[PDB]
Amino acid sequence: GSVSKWSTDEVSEFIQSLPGCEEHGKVFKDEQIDGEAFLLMTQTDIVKIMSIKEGPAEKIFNSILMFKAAE
Amino acid sequence: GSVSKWSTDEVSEFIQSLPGCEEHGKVFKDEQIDGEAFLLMTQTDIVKIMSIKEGPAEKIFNSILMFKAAE
Amino acid sequence: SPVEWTVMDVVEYFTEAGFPEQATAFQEQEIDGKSLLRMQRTDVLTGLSIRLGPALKIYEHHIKVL
Amino acid sequence: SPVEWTVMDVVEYFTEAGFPEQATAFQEQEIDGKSLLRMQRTDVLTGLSIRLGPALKIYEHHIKVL
Repeated sequence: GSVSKWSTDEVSEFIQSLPGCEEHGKVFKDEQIDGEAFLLMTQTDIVKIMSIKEGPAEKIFNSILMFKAAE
Repeated sequence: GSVSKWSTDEVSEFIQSLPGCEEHGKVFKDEQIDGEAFLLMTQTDIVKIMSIKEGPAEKIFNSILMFKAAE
Repeated sequence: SPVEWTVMDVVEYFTEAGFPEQATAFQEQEIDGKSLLRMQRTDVLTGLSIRLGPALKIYEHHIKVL
Repeated sequence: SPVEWTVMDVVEYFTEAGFPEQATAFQEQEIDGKSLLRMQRTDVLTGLSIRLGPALKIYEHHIKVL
């Protein structure tokens, strides 16, 4: 069930399940980052644009990389 | 919110959210793998004991490693 | 070609493409086709007052390939 | 020391530890304390007819440290 079809809520809920990322789902939801948009993001986007610390940003981007490899 | 306190259902639902692992949450639930037990597993356990293919097993174990590093 | 588009052409393109709320950003800043196509990724993501999800798609699936 | 435990001692230990359903496996195979403590991880996970979650905890948090 490819991430490209995930809703914004699914992306947010996934991020909240990562350790130390519970506080960060809300910004993804408010920015309307659905699965299609999620796959376009980089770690720099998460740190510099979304103002998320490097540690959680790395966990999110590592998930993005895994999701992209599965497309 | 540490994975060590996750229920069996939470572990199963997390696994189902990984790409290509939708079919594999059920065995984790039936084996009563809660968060505490999840952190004790290796990729060999997933491949050899649970009979899950290497690809999905690697995605699950990579999650276990991230969860353990956060404890 | 899109380099010849007027501001109204840019607004129409993004409305037709399913970004009607974001299209107003191009109207507000009077961004014509030539300026649109030169926009850098960071300009689209942070300089239009639009949500990041739409902005990512606008850049990667439209500006980059027009 | 646990190497001296009887089968009934093993069953009691795992009942008290919150593994009453799994304790029956040690009764069924007549596993005393000496045999319990020698059990290898794969033996616990695949040779007792118990669920994997409990089995992992039984090995890592009990057998390994008793």
